[PDB]
Amino acid sequence: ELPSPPSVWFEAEFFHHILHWTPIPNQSESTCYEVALLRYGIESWNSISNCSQTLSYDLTAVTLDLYHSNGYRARVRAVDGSRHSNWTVTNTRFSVDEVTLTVGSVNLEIHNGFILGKIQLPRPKMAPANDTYESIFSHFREYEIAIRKVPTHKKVKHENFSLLTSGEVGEFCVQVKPSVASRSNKGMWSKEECISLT
Amino acid sequence: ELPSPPSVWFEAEFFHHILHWTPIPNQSESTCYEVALLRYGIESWNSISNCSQTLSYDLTAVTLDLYHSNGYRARVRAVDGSRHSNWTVTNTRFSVDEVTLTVGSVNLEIHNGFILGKIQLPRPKMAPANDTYESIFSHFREYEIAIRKVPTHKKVKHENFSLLTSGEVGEFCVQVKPSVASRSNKGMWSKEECISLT
Amino acid sequence: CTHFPGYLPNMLRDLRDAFSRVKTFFQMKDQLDNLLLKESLLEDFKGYLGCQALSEMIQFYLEEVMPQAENQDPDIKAHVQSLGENLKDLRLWLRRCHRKNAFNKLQEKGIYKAMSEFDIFINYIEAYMTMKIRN
Amino acid sequence: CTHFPGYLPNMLRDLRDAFSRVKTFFQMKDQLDNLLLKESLLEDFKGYLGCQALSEMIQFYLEEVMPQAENQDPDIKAHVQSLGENLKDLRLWLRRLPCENKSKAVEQVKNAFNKLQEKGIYKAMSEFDIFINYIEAYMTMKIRN
Amino acid sequence: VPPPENVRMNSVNFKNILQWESPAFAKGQLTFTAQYLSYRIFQDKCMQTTLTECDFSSLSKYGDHTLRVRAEFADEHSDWVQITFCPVDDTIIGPPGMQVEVLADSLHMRFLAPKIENEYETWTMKNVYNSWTYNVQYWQITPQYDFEVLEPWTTYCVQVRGFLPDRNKAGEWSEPVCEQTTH
Amino acid sequence: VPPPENVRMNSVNFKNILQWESPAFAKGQLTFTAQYLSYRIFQDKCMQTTLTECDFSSLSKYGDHTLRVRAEFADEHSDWVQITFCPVDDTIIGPPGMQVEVLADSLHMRFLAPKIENEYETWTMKNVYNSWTYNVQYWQITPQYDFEVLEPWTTYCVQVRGFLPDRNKAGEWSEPVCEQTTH
Repeated sequence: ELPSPPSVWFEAEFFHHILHWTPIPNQSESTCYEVALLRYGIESWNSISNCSQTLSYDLTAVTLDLYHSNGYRARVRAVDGSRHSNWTVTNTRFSVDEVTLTVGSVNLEIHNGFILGKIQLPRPKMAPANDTYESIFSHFREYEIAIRKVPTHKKVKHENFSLLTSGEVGEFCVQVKPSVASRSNKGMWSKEECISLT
Repeated sequence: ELPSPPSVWFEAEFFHHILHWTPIPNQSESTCYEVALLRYGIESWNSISNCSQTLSYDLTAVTLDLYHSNGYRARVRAVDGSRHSNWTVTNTRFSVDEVTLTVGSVNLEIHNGFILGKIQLPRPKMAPANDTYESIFSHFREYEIAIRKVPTHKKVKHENFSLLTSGEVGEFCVQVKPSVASRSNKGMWSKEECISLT
Repeated sequence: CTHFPGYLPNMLRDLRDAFSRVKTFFQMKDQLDNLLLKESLLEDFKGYLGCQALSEMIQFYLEEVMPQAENQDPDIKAHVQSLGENLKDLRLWLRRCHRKNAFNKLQEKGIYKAMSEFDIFINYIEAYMTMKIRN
Repeated sequence: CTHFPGYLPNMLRDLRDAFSRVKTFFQMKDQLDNLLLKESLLEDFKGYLGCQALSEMIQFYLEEVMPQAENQDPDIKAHVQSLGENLKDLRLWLRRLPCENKSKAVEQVKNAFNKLQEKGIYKAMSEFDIFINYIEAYMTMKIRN
Repeated sequence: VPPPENVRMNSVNFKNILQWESPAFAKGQLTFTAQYLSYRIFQDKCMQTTLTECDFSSLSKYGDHTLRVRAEFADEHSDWVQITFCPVDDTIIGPPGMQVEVLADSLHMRFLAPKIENEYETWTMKNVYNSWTYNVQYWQITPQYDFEVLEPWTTYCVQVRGFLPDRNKAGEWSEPVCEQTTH
Repeated sequence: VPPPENVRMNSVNFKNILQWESPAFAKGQLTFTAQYLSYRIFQDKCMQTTLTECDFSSLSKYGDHTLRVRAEFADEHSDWVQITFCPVDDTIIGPPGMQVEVLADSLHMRFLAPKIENEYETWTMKNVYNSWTYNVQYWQITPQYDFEVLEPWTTYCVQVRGFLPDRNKAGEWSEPVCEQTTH
């Protein structure tokens, strides 16, 4: 017989449901891997390919409805030609709270009486563009801003912030990691920002 | 000591709250009776007279609020000058459910094609004239009609009725007894009327 | 409801006139003239949630007071039991009128599922609280 | 409420994050992907009789399932105890909002009776007629509208 | 312990009397109870009557009543037949009466209802059912709003019944009351 | 059965560690319990520990918990002191921290909140408290929304405490956090 997949896990970023999996031990040159998706509310999985040679295959295109839907079930299944191993699947429904969330962009600006920054909320193109992350988490959202000099932290529920550098000078860099006040979802460190006040 | 009053009970027709009590047996020419009243919500009685010598006394003027008010409770104590007996009280609190109902007037008339009857609804002058038999019993009123020849009954919801005598001849007298279908107050046969269709 | 207001007046008539049978006894012995007049029924408990205090009132009478006061004087007890029944008939006329099993189908696995769908329960307490708050 | 709307974010964050500790085990053991998600919560329970049910569901969470799931596997039991705790902490800040706004008079209704136990037995059954007149009082409101 | 059976309960105008034909066999006579769904207590409401048909007219007329019953020997319990009632719906309607005219040249019938056998007060079935409306149907006719007033010598003649608008139901007909036709 | 007494529990910023001063006498050593108001069970937090100082930080933030307890011999129970906690409002406010400036020409203090001892994640008290607002009160000054912005050589200098805007309350003061005056 052939070994089952070593590890099969869900990497669901904001509307980037990129599945990742561990290969079968001692995979052949004839070895291939399946990629699958399933959404909760559906009684059985959905398929992505007869062969993925890659360890992974994005199911986002079918999983575009991941964020709103009741949940998801996904899998990967290595195969070696005629003889096939069994699948390894995610026991736990794939939701946004499993999905490491992220924002769209951040910025830093200096004004006459204060500094300002106005961040962007992830809205992936592949996602159906009428609905964006900014739109689903309407009332509760909360994200930490870290500001450090090039060579300090606060928790915020707003895309925009100002800081002590408002009337100041110096080199300071920022990161934002999102969350939802309702949900403890494990955000992902979003795109960096840094600005000179000098 | 002197005997307390034997029994204190109410004969209250529509808007005639005449308190009644039996007098002490073998009352002296010096005999007198106190009269008292109480309304629920008050912790202690109110007085009406140091002496009432008569067997009975109208409290209507203070009891005008009987219908909206939860009720009333009254009592008597006998007195013979300085020396006074203990009180006798109304065992059953006097509420709206005690008031014997009746109507204001009835009539008999003959038309070209039918008989009719058209009642009037009592409102006494002493009553606060905004309220009348029509006003408290807002939704329900129901009264039996008796029609008899000089030497026959049905239950109706409405102040006006016509009857088999619509095309008939004869001498007929009418009584009306009101009630409230939602209530058990003991109506009384209201004022008589009589007309000959012969 | 099931054309229920055609019955209401007669039911109230049955409650008043049934109560009248024991009134002469309890009203005659309740001599301490306490003035609790149950003011709150219409002036309170209105809107929506307060109402259920009256359903609790019904159950209060039927269980709390009926079988204790029934033995409070034992010789004449049908007069109070028939009154409790005559209000229970109205409670039953509330259940039908204006005022889980599929889980219990699988006991052995619902124990897991009920404690794995708790995050979605949170998401929904959030969802319908966000309705219950605006309006 | 008692600044309940000031706390609304923290209570749900803590319930979801408290749930997260046992989620791996519970979602791992409920592998048959059954689609019972207690959906009716948002889609239903409107009206006085219906609205309280969602709360009954709350009581199911705090009481029915939490303290059984705590011992169903004992090694991780703080994680389910935290589920009972995190639903009592929300219910208690609820009712204190027509979905749960309560009324305290209904206890003046009963205790003032129990004040004189031997005699309140009588008075509660001497004030019955006024009880009739108030049940009728809101009957003629609930009928007109 | 041969139990009584073949229950027939006749609720015409709320006289809720049952009949089971209590058996006179050796094990079929000894004590039995008719417990009810009291508001809460669930008490007993008749002792042993050689006739199984204890009256239960006391039961209320608008709710529902469980008829939990048992039968037993001193050392053995017999079978029972729990018919749940809801006398308002689960009942028969009596045959109407009438107030009747004697005039040949024009007949009339004032209609009259069955009366409940209430020991304490007096009631008429019309009182209980709020939308009551008689139906007279004979050689179809339907009564006027309340009463009937006013051919060849035909012996096909009146019968009258109760009727209900939405719970279309019929009491036994008042068929015996034939009418006198005339020249 | 001389019971333990003089409990003093400092829950400043929700660090709920208790101490009941368990008695070391001959009849004061034997088993004791620290029951809590569990969701349903109403279970014991922990088994008899000769040292009374059992932690109770485990209690949730926003609700309340009774601390019903006992101590006992094989045949007798020693008395106990059931203090119910409601840590959000039944607590002390820890002393906030701060990041402080050294520049002579302008002082600064950025306020930082106290932290709950959450083993699993990293938290700030502001999640629990909604109206948080630092107060610096020393020889009065008062902080801006999060941090304070904007002297002769005076040794009277900053002190800071936790504060809540509407339940105005004070943490331990940061009297230690002195400020640098300058020419």
